[PDB]
Amino acid sequence: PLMVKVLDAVRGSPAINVAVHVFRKAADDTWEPFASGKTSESGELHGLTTEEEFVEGIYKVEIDTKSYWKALGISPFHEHAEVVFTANDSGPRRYTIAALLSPYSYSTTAVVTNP
Amino acid sequence: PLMVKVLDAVRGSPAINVAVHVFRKAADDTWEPFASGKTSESGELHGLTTEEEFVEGIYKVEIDTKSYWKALGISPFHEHAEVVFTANDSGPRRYTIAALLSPYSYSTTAVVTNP
Amino acid sequence: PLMVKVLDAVRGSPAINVAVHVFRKAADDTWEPFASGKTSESGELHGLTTEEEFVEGIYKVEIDTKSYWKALGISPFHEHAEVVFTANDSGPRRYTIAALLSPYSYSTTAVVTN
Amino acid sequence: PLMVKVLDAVRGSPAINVAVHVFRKAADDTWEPFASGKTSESGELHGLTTEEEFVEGIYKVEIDTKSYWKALGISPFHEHAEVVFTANDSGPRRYTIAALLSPYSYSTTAVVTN
Ligand SMILES: COc1cccc(OC)c1/C=C/c1cc(Br)c(N)c(Br)c1
Ligand SMILES: COc1cccc(OC)c1/C=C/c1cc(Br)c(N)c(Br)c1
Repeated sequence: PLMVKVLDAVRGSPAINVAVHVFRKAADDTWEPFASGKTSESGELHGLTTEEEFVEGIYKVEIDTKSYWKALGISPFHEHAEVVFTANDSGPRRYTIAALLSPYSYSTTAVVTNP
Repeated sequence: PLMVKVLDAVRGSPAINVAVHVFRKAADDTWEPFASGKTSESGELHGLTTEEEFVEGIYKVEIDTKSYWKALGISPFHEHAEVVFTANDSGPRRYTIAALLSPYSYSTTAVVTNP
Repeated sequence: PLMVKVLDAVRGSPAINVAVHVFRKAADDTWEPFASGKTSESGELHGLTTEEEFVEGIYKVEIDTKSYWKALGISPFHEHAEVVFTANDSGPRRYTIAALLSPYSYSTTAVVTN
Repeated sequence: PLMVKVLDAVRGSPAINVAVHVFRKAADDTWEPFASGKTSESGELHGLTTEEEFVEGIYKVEIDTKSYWKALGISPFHEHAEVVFTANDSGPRRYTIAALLSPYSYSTTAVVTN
C-alpha cells in the first residue's frame, strides 16, 4: 500500500541505495517512526508496511537525498526530501511516492489508486 | 528498447490514453515517422519498436499533452511535449522516457539502461 | 540573503498569498521559528531576514500548499512542501528557494548566487 | 511580451549563455525564425520581441541544452529542450517561459500575467 520510487536526473537512472524513513504523526503530535528501507537497483522500495498497519494518519516520507549524493561523492543542497500527506482518510488506498533528484533540486509526485 | 511513462500531477494518477508519436531524423534532415501509440491504464506505452528497428539516430518523442488535457475538458498551455535525443550511438540501450504533466507545466526525464 | 518564489503549474501564474514559515534548527535538534510571510502578487517573499541574522545552520522553509489549493477550491495531496538545507558561508551569498506547485506534485530548486 | 528564464539544477544557479531560438509556425506548417539570443548572467533573455510583432499564433522556444552541458564538461541526454505553445490574446499579456535543467531531465513552466 506504500511504495517509493526514486530517479536520478544527472545519471538518467534509478537512484539506488537511497535510504527512506517513514513517520506517522501521533496523538500527541510527535512524529513516530513507522517504517524504513532502502531503494533497490530499480530505485524502488516496497514492503514498507501492510494494509493492516497502514491506518489513517498524517505520514512523512523522508528521502535521504544528501546521503545519496555524498555516497556518490558529491555535495548537494538539500538535507533530505520530505513528503508529508494524509493517507487512508477515505478508506484504504495504495500510494506511490516518486521523486526525481538533482544536486540542487528535486521534484516529487504521488500516484494514488483505489484497489 | 523504447518505453514511455506519463503521469498526471493534477489527479495523482497515470495519464491514460495519451497519444505518443515517435520520429527519427532522416539523412535528408526531415523527421520521419517511426512509431506511435497510446498510454495504457498504467500510463505506459510499450511495444513501439524492436531492437532491430531501433537503430542509431536522433529521435523525437512527441507526447500529445494538449489532446490529453482537452479530452479531459481542460485548456492547457503547451501544444505537446517533445523529447529529442540521440539513441544507440554507443550500441543498443533501453530507454524509458517519462513525463509528469500539469496544465501549464511538464517535466521529463530519461532512464537509460544497458541490457 | 533569503528569498522564496512560488509558482502555480495549474493556472500558469505566481502562487499568491501562500503562507511560508522558515525555521532554524536549534542545538537540541528542534525547529525554531525564524521568519514568515505570505507571498506577494508576484509569488515572492522578500524581507525574511538580514545578513546579520542569517548565520550558517540548517533551515527549513515550509510552504503551506494545502491552504493554497483549498482556497482555489482544489483538493491537494500534500500537507505542505518542505525544503530543508544548510546555509554555508563558503558558498554564494544569496539563496533563493523556488517551488512550482501542482495539486499532487511539486518541484523545488535553489538558486545560490553572489 | 515574451521572456525566457533558465536555471541549472546541478549547480544551483542561473543557466548563463544558453542559446535560445524562437520560431513562429507559418501557414504552410513550417517553423520560421522569430527571435533569438543567449541567456544573461541571471539566466534571462529579454528583448526578444515587441507587442506589435508578437501576434497570436503557435510559437516554439528551443533551448540549446546540449551545448550548455557540453561547455560545462557534462554529458547530457537531450539534443535541446523544446517548448511549443499558442499565444492567445484573451489571456494575460506577458509570457514567461521558464526551464530548470539537469543532464538527463528538464522541467518547464509558463507564467502568464497581466
Ligand atoms: C511512479 O513514477 C514512476 C514509476 C515507474 C517508472 C517511472 O519512470 C520510469 C516513474 C516516473 C516518476 C516520475 C517522478 C517525477 Br517527480 C517526475 N518528475 C517524473 Br518526469 C517521473
Ligand atoms: C519564472 O520563473 C522564475 C523567475 C524568477 C526566479 C525563479 O526562481 C528563482 C523562477 C523559477 C522558475 C522555475 C521554473 C521551473 Br520549470 C521549476 N521547476 C522551478 Br522549482 C522554478
